[PDB]
Amino acid sequence: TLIILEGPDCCFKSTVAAKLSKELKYPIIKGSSFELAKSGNEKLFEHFNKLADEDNVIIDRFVYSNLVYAKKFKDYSILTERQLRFIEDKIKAKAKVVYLHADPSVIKKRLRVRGDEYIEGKDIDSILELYREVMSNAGLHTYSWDTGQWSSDEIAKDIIFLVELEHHHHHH
Amino acid sequence: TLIILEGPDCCFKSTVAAKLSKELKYPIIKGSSFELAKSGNEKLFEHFNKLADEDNVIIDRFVYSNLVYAKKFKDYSILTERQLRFIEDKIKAKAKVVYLHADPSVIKKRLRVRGDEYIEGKDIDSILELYREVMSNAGLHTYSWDTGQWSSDEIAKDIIFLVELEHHHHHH
Repeated sequence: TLIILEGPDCCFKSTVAAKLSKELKYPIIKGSSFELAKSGNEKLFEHFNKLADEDNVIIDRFVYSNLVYAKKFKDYSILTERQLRFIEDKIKAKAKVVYLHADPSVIKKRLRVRGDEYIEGKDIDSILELYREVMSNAGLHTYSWDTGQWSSDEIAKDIIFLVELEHHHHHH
Repeated sequence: TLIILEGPDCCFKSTVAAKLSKELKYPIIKGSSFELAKSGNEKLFEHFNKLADEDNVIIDRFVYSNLVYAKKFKDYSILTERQLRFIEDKIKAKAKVVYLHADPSVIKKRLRVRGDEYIEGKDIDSILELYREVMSNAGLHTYSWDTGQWSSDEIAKDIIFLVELEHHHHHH
């Protein structure tokens, strides 16, 4: 199974990743490539394509993340709808898209707790509004957990159970 | 005296500001305006112009900061060279431009210590390379402190001494 993790900062994405790795015994890879997302759309698509072949691993931020942070940074490539559906097709059978989020208020609170200085104050709202926009236009099925209601542990357990239950799952 | 603080995160800018305020009895104002830096160049210029009138205060990030973060975020206005020199002219006599920075390696280390997930890994290099680029093209005189060599306390003392010494300072 190719577990994909998406969502904004301060949602324990890295923690949940660690737990899933230790448990499911899957390596961890960071999809998002600020460097490559600048160079060009081609080398960017190639990149995500290489990852689309891997399996039995966890990807911390994939195409969906790029389809979000691209609408924020200058000189930042984005995948075309055709390129997306292409990648989703190659992973449709081995993919578990995970979206970890939290309320805007909660995220700013965690951000303040961490000590940010550039902390906009509303840009988060947009990021969140943007994420659920991208997830809504996904070709694959998506799973989301509110990191404000469930702990990093309870979440990893849910996913762990699904993954091990895939043997009975037929993607059609 | 108008104290203007510029530089990247993780350089104790907010801490140096707190001390300067407690001592010099100057209120603190955050220059940068994400909201207004998006709206438009006009309302943005009107913003800094309004701040260029205040005195005996500390501004956490001002025009120089905008002249940096603008080359990074989409839909982000920037001040024109004429608009900058205009503002620098209005403050040339009452301004102390402070630049707090640190080595790229040190900043990433502090970033890691804080727990960032979007932490590029080289974008900082650009930000720093960009800042010293802007500071170099400044109309006012600038003062910079390496937050990697001097403590937040020693820095605030240096500035505090300068400010109180302005009575003897003639800007020409």
